[PDB]
Amino acid sequence: MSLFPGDIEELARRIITDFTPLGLMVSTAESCTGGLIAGALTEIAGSSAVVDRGFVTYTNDAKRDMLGVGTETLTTFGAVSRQTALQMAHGALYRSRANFAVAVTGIAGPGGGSAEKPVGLVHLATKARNGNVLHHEMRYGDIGRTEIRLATVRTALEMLIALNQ
Amino acid sequence: MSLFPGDIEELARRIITDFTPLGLMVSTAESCTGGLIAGALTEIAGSSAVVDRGFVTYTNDAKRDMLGVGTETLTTFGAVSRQTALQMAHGALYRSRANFAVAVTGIAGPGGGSAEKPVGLVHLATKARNGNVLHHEMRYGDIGRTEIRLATVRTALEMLIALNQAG
Ligand SMILES: [Cl-]
Ligand SMILES: [Cl-]
Repeated sequence: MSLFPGDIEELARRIITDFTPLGLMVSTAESCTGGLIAGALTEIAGSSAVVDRGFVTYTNDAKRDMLGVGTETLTTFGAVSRQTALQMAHGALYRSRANFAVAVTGIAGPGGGSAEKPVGLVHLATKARNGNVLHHEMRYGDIGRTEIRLATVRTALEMLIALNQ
Repeated sequence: MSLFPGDIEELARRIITDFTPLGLMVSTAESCTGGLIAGALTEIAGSSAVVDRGFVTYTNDAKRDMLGVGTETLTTFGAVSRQTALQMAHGALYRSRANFAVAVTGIAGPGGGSAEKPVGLVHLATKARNGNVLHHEMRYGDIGRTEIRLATVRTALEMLIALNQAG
């Protein structure tokens, strides 16, 4: 039984396989994927060596409380912004024992879209203790709630791999 | 598009459907399922009304920091125990705005099994603000890592429903 599609499962595999000999651990912070990024990473046998913790923070209160996202960041730029994603990744990294953190915030739909922030808009950020930061703004389109969530999982994993090189 | 087994999706849908008019929210604390319980609940449109937050406490450090599980519970009873499950549920509840928390700690395998704590052993606990707690020890068997994880998600969702019925 494999829950995730093969690209996601392979990317998760590569991360566990790569990170273990390097002694590297990961933390996740999720606000649209609902735990699926941690879920995908932990599908892999041996993932206990690598996965530290995950923060599932749909609510803006949870983003502030669990990850230290600023109240004014949220009120000025919204939950779904570059600024929020960066602060989420910073919080997930420093509030964990991980070497790398990836954070995502987006609109999976069907609800919650607008001209300015459409369904499928997702901001992703990854940060390393060495200081390296990567951010991408993705606009997946109105392609379905599960579809956007899985698209986001794949991008998050790709970013962890990239960060590591 | 489906991601989880139909019956798991049905259970998640029941929780979102029931809890919304009741104004109730849930938090999850996950070791062995790695976020799939929150994942399953948030497959449902409208789940944002109900799902407050989730803790994936894959390590013992995480159980301690995020949930306040005691070092004393962990070295005496183990990460996989009724006691750890109860403390996780309590921690997830009172470190959130939820009405109910569900916590799971188990051995998905393939590794880590022993006679006393075999692969497929999972402790689940749900707690409500009024103090009501439910706990189940499951022994799903050595049936595969994804299989045990999904079996755990199912039971976790069943228990949230039961805990609500009892309130
Ligand atoms: Cl493992
Ligand atoms: Cl929703």
